Formats: sequence, C-alpha cells, structure tokens
Amino acid sequence: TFAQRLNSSPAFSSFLLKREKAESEVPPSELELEAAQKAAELEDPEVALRTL
Amino acid sequence: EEEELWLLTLTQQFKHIQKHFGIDLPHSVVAHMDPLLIKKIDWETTNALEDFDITLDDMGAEDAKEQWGAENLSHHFLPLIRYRRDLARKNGDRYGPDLVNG
Amino acid sequence: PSQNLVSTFANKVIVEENLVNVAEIDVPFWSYWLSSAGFTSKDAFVKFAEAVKPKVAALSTSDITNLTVAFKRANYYDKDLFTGIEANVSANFTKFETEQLLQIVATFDAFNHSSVAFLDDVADSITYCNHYLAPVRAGADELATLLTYYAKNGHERADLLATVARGFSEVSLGKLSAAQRKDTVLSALKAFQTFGFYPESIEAVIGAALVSPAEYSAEELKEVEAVKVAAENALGGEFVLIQEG
Amino acid sequence: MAVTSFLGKAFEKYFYDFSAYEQFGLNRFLSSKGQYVALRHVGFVMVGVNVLLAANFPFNPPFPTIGMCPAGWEGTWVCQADKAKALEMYKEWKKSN
Amino acid sequence: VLGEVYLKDILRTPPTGAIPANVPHPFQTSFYTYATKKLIPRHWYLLGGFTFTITLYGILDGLRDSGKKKAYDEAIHAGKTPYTAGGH
Amino acid sequence: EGNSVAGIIKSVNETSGANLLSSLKTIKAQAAPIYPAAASSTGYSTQAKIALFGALSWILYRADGQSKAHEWIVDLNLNVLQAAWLISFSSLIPFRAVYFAFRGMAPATASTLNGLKTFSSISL
Amino acid sequence: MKLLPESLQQEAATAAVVASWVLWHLDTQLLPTIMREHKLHACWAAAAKRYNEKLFKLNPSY
Amino acid sequence: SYSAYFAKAGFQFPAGLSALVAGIVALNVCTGRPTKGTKEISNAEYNATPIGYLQSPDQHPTAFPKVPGMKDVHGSPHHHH
Amino acid sequence: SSVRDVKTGSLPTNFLTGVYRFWRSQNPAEKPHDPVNDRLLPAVVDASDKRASIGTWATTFFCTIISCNLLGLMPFNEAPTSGLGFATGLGVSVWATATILGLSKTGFKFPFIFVPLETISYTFRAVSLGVRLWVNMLAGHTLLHILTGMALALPFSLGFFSMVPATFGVCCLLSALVGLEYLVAVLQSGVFSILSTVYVGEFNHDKFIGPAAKIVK
Ligand SMILES: [Zn+2]
Repeated sequence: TFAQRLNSSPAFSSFLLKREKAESEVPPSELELEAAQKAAELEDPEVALRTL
Repeated sequence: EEEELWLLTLTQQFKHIQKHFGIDLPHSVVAHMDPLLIKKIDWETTNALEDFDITLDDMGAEDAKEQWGAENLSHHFLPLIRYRRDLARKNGDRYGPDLVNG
Repeated sequence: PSQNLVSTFANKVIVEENLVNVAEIDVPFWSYWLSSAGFTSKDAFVKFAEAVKPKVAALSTSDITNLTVAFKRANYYDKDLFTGIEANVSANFTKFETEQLLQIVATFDAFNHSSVAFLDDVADSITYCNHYLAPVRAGADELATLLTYYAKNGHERADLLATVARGFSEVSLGKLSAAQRKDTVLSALKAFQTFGFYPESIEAVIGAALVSPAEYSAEELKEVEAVKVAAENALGGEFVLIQEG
Repeated sequence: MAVTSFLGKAFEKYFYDFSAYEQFGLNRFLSSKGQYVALRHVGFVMVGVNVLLAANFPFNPPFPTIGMCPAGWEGTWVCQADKAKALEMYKEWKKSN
Repeated sequence: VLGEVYLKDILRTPPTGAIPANVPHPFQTSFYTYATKKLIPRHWYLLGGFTFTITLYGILDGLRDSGKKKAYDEAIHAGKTPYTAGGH
Repeated sequence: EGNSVAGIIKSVNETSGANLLSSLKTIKAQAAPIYPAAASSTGYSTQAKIALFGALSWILYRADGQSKAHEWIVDLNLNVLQAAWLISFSSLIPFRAVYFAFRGMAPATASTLNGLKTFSSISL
Repeated sequence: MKLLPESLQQEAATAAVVASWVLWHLDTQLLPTIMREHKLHACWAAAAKRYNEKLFKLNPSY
Repeated sequence: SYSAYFAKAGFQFPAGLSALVAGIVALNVCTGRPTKGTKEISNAEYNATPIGYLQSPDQHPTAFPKVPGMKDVHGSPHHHH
Repeated sequence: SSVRDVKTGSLPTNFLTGVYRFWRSQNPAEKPHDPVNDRLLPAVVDASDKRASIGTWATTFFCTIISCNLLGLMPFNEAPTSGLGFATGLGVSVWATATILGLSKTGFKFPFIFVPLETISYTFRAVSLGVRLWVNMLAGHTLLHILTGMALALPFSLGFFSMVPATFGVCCLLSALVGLEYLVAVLQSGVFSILSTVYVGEFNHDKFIGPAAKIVK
C-alpha cells in the first residue's frame, strides 16, 4: 500500500522519522489493503493466467 | 500483436512512475523513461514560463490547461502515428489525421 | 628594418586561407563564427563542406544548426553534405528544438533540397517532440519560411500547420518591420490557402494587413481578400477589425 | 567501533528511548510531558548559567550587578565598578595567589 | 508490427541495466545560457537594484570617511589629539 | 539497453508451449527494473568531512571571538539560551506531522498520479 | 554598540552576493528540480481525461 | 526499491557553494583598507620596530578576562604625552 | 555534465514548491476578456513575459532573509541581518528593483505640491523596508543581551544552585524571549517578502495585447 511504500522510502530511514510509521498519518483503506493482497497474489504470472 | 509494444510500453512506464513517484523515484529514471516530457518541461523553465500552469489557472483557463497537459504528453502517440503513417505509405495511401479536411 | 619584415609577414603568416587549416578540426564552430564575421568565401566553404563530411552523422544538434545556418549565410549548397545533415536530423529528430529546426528549414528553403522523410521528421519533431508554445517564441519571419517550405513541396501536415499557426499573432507580427511584415503576411496567407487550412489564428495574419492596407498592391490586397473570404467561410463567421475601447 | 555508526546508534538510543521522564520516575510529581520539557528547558538554562559562572568564578562581572557581592569579597576587584581600579587590584591580588 | 524503432528516444521503460545519470537542465550546464536567457532578460531589475545599493553605500562610505578626514584635520590643525589616546 | 517490453515479447515468442509457464518467472524477473542493493558504507565522505570540520572550525573560531568580547560571559550564556531552544524544538515538534504537512504543500505529493486508467491501454 | 559597520558598501555587497547566489541557485538548481516533478504530475493530472479518451479512440482492441 | 540507491550518494554540498564562499571571502579580504586594528606604516618603520612594540594592547584582549578590559600584550611604552 | 540525482517528493522539494507557489500567488495574472485558446495563447505568453518575476525574487528574498534571521538563533552565531548594511541594503535593493521596473515601464524618465510629498513618502519605503528588518533583528538580541546580563548577576551574587526561584523566574523570561525571537525571525522574512511583492507589483501592470481582428459569429 501507499503507506507501506512510504515506510520503505529514504524519508523514514532518516533520524527524525525513524520510529514513526506512515500508516499513523492516514491509514490505508480496506480497498487498497485488499488490492495489495490481490496484487501480491498476481505477481506469479501463472496464477494470473489460470485465474484469467 | 501488431501494436502491442507501444501500448504495453505506455502501460509499464506509467505503472512504474505511478508506483514510485513522490516516494522514491529518482529524477534520472524519470528523465530516462520520459525524455521528451523532461525536454518540454525544461523548455518551460528555460523560457521563463515555469509558472505557466499557475498563470493558466490564475486566469481561469481550464481548456487551455487541459490543452497544456495534453500537448506536453502528445509525444506518447508519436510512435503509433509514425507507425501508421509508414503503413499507409507502404500501401500507397495517405495517413488520415495528417490531412486538413480529411 | 622592421617595416620590411612586417610587410612580408603580413600576408605570409597571416592570410585569409591559412586560418582555414586550423579551422578544420572543429568545423561547425569555426564555420558558424567566421560566417558571422562575414567571411563568406565560397572557395573556403568548399574546403569546409568536405572537411565535415566524415563526421556530420555523429554531431550534436547545435553543431548541425551551426553548420546549416553558416552554409546558409555563406550561400553555398553542397547537396552531398546536405544529405548527411538530413540524415543527422532524421536520425535524431527527437533531440532538435524548434529554434534549431526553424533555422535548418530556412536554410533548406533557400537551397531547395528536401525529402519526404525529412519533411515528415521535421513536422513530427516540431509538433510532438518540442513544446507547443515554441512557435510562440519564434518570430513570424521563420514560421513563414517553414510554411513556405511546406507549401513548396506540397506536404500537407495539418498537425504541423495547427502548431505553426499558434506562432502568428499581433505580438509576433508587431515585432517585424513593415516590409518584413508584408513579406510574412503574404507568404503565410499564400501557404495557408495552398493547404486549405484556415485556423482561428489566421485572423491575426489577415488583420496585420487589413489595419494597414497602404503597403500592398491591388493584386496583393486581392490575395488577402481571397483568403479573408475563404477563412470567413471556413471559420463560419464574418471578419471584423477590433478597435480599442 | 566505526566512527560513523556506533555513536549514531548510541545517539539514536539516547534520543528515542533512553528517556529520563520515566526512568527517573517523575510522573508522580509532574502533570504532563509538555510541562516536563518546559521545565527541562529552564533547568537546562539554569544549569548552563551556573556552570558558566562557576567554571571561571573569580572574575569581575562585565554585566551590571545590582550592587551586591558574591561571597566574602565585598570590597575586592570582584565588587568594583570602575574597571581600571579592579584591574590594578587584580594585578596585585594575582601575585599573592 | 510496431518494432522498437518507433519507440527510440521517445518512450522508454524503467531501466534494468543500471540507473542512468540525471539529464541536466540547460542552466545547470552553462552559466552563459542562464545569464543570457533568464538572468539578464528577467532579473536585470534585481541586478540594477543591487548595483544601485552598492554605489549608494559607496557614496555613504565616502561621506563618512570625508567626515573623519575633516575631524582629523581640524584636530591636527589645533594642536589637539584626534582620538581617545587609544585606551591602554 | 533496449526496452524491457520488447525483451518480454521476444523472450515469450521464442519459447515452446511445453516450457512456457515454467519460464514465466524468469521473464518476469528479467524485465523487473534494477533496484540497486545497499552497498558497503564507507561513511563520512570528503564533503561531509569538509562540512563537519568547517562547522567545528567555525564553532571554535566563533567561541574564541565570543569569549574576548567585553560582554563575554553574556555571549557564552546566550549560546546556552539558544541551544536550549534547539533542544526544545527537537522534543516537541511533531516530525511526522511536519513531514506530511510539507508533503501537502506540493501539489505533486498532495495526491497520487492520474493518467492512464488501465482500460484505455489494453491490448486484446 | 555595533551600529554602523566598518564599511557600509562591503555589507551591502555581501547582501547582494548572497541574494544573487540564492537567486542563481533557485533559478538554476532548485526551480528546474521543482518544476520537473511538479509538471510531470501537473501534465498528467490535466491531460488524463483527454489522454484517456484519445487512447480509447486509438486502440482497436474492444 | 530505490531506497538503497540514494543511500549510496552521501552528503553533498549545494551545487554552487564554492562560488558563494569564494564571493564572501573575496569581499572580506579584498577590502582596500588596513585590517581593522592595524595601520600601514613605511618599510623603515617596520624594519626598525620590535614585534612587541608593533602590536597594540587593544587588538589582543584576554581570552577569558577576569577584569573586563584585560589585554595580553602591552605594546609600545613610548607614549607621546 | 554530471549533475546530482534527486529523489522525487523530497521534503526540500515539497517545501520550496509550496514556498514558490505562495510567493507566485501574490501577484496573480489577469484574466483577459476573451476566452483563452490558441488565438489568445501568444497574448498570454506575452503578458507572462512582460510581468516581472516577483515570484522568483520574493522567494529569493524570503529564503535568504529567513536563513540569515535563523542564523541569529543558532549558538555561536549572529544574524547577518542584524547588520545595518546587510538588512538595509536588502531593503534599498528591493526598493530600487521596484523603481527600476517602474522606470523601464514608462521611459526611464523620472516623475502640484501634493505629489513631491507623495514622492518623499514613496522614497521613504527604501529606508523603512530595510530598517524594519534591521531594527527587529537588533532589538530582540539587544534586549536578550541586557536581560541575561541582569539574569547572571543574581547567581553571581548569591550561591550557585542556591536561592533557585529568583533565577528561575528570569530564566523563564529569557526562554520566552528567545521564543519570541524565533517568531520574529520568521515573521520579518514574511513581512519583507510580502512587502517586496506589494512594492514591485505596483509597477507590474502592462497592456494586454489581445486580438486586433476577429471572425465573429
Ligand atoms: Zn550575542
């Protein structure tokens, strides 16, 4: 998700933002959580061919 | 499969930009993926029009703002229309959108 | 005994054709700047045209622009060089800007040398590879020669015509002298009626003539009125001069 | 150690979770943490003024005192007002000390 | 088919070999392009303001040292010392 | 370095149907972009060393000049009065709120991108 | 106290040098970098509707 | 995912800082006047004078003065009183 | 040739984007009479090149003045804008920029008895724009010097770490004064650059060229 990609950004490995989490500011909604799960399913392309 | 390379290049390039923009995408990867967009934006910076979209929505121009955005991304359809122009030149006709009233 | 050596060395070491032996290792730079110093000298530009031929096809865009406007300003036309310059433009058309392509097209409109590939690649570059307000930054004395270069070869490119017609306005025509403004209004109206393309910004080219008719003949005002009637019928309205107030 | 990394991790620990607001108790006497840092600020200033006064104490003050005396001096060059008199008084006081 | 020479220098994909260098703006390469395209045609009012201030403050410095010269001369042509005898 | 979609197209076209679905993760990983791994540090580069040495040299030179300034203990205590507010700002400023509030100042980061809505650019 | 400087023109020229460098560094190094990432987003967000309609009309795969 | 590409480039100065530092030093050292506490003399006066008789007491104040006004050097005793 | 690579969405890029767009929104463009299309686009570009870059100048002055103002709040440092020549030179150079712009608009020609007092009210803002910044940066630091000279004498005369609350009640006041110094250091940069936009945008008005011919209906 967008917060989960912001957490791995260079801005959150800096010193003043090292203990913080990007989920704390605006949490991801349930649609982008389930879209992250569905996209984690489909990074195997044979899974995508068989479900398509 | 005739024009799959262009559409899938557009899809992959924008998917990577949108996945990484404003988080960790470097400017070199943006200028690599989209060189002519960076060229046009650098024309606006070079020719003192760095606030041109700010000027356009300062004067309420919405259609000129959409035209500015569409003319800065007009080179995305350049591979397609060059391919279709060379197809119509291999078949002796002329490419349709290159004509004034046709 | 100084005046004797100064008089014998004033044309033995310093002469206008030994500078062209140092000016061969970087020929677009020296070609452009000695052309801007007035050193036209066709018998040295024959040397220049063959001194650059084995390395034209790997040049920058600015080097090609320098070469092309220099050989315009020295009025020399080596077509065996200009095919290599056309190959350099057509192989790197995405890297040229409109301020370079207008100078290259003005040179090639002097020396009538064209291809379908060059016309298509220059139109593709000006339309899609450059900013859409780069005709606005151009000055109409070069957009008129671009329209002339396209109407001479009969190359109809409505995308290029709509892009180039942005650069015609009160602003870009008011920066011209009245003789040059008459020249560009005439050539622009002729090349606009040749293609049958009447954009909304043709009314600036027409009103550049209609607010001052004292510069044109009856035949030239007939040529302006013909395109005024055609553009009245094409744009679906009636022409009107606007007065301040 | 690495001269880039060990003190970096040590300062990360000291800044983030080596907190003396609870490791020295201190909830039982103060209301908030916004009141603790507001008092840690003035405590840092008072510690700084006391340390910089004490680190070189036998000195004649540049700042205008309010006609008071530090300790058992009371007439010395520490309590003088015109500076040349305190200057020569320090010049005689220094050879004896 | 559309065959990767229509996509040359127009559309590229995210790089797999190595991350390239950042394309410089024309102002970041040469100072002459900046100085002749933006600094003089757009910022010559600021440069004229900075030069006006530098010349005006040179004028004020000239007034101040001429006043110092006048006071020093009228102390020398009075037999008097022109300063506070140093201080020490 | 040619574009990776033509690499996908070529690497899919020259594979037999028996070993297509086995080979799909190899073509997926051959065209994934390069994210370079965390190389070994060798920290404090030459410009960072120039910065830290110049900052320490400036602090030492300014502290030599403050301590002989006729109001010298007042200057040495003003350094304390200022470092106290540096310490106080590093303790009550919300840095995640400041990060996401500066991020909202730019329109580039106040919202996500918008083009290419995935139905216009399918190749069926 | 320190009210007038030892040279007024030197301090005014220091102000001019510092503000002229900040103008150059803005206009040359920062504002291209500001405007690249601002106008990529801005051209996409303004173009998106007409771009997607033009691309819908241009591909034959429906 | 690009986070380890930016950690490779370390600290780096602003892209024209040498021009700013060169300009400020070329204003602070190319002044056109003696160096604020010194005075220009003739060469014979420089070669005739001892180094302690060439310094002023004002320009060497004590680094942590016990009395405000304490100086390190005392300079020339040749007062023209 | 070899410029540095920039992360997209960095915090300095976001901050400077917001700052530049703030100072550019102070002198907005004028909405013309005709609707903006390809006919009006060279007139809009031309009006955008006859407007001064007050956005760029104002963020130049905001960034240099807020960095010089916040230098005075770091330890071992003085503000450069607490110098009379620095701050007053920035003010006189903004006023001279506005005047040079307004002079190049008309002719480089210098303009009853009501108007020379309007001139000496107009030529005063050269003094006022600089010395507001200078006196604001000087007066807080001077009060800070004085009031910590009064705050040092009571731990001097009494014991260190003894009779604490009379020194606590003046160290709280010194802390509040340096907090006011931070607020003033931001607000005076803001006031200087708002006023630079006002003074320069008084003369930032030219003639919209527009269409001198039309095909109506
Ligand atoms: Zn101080």
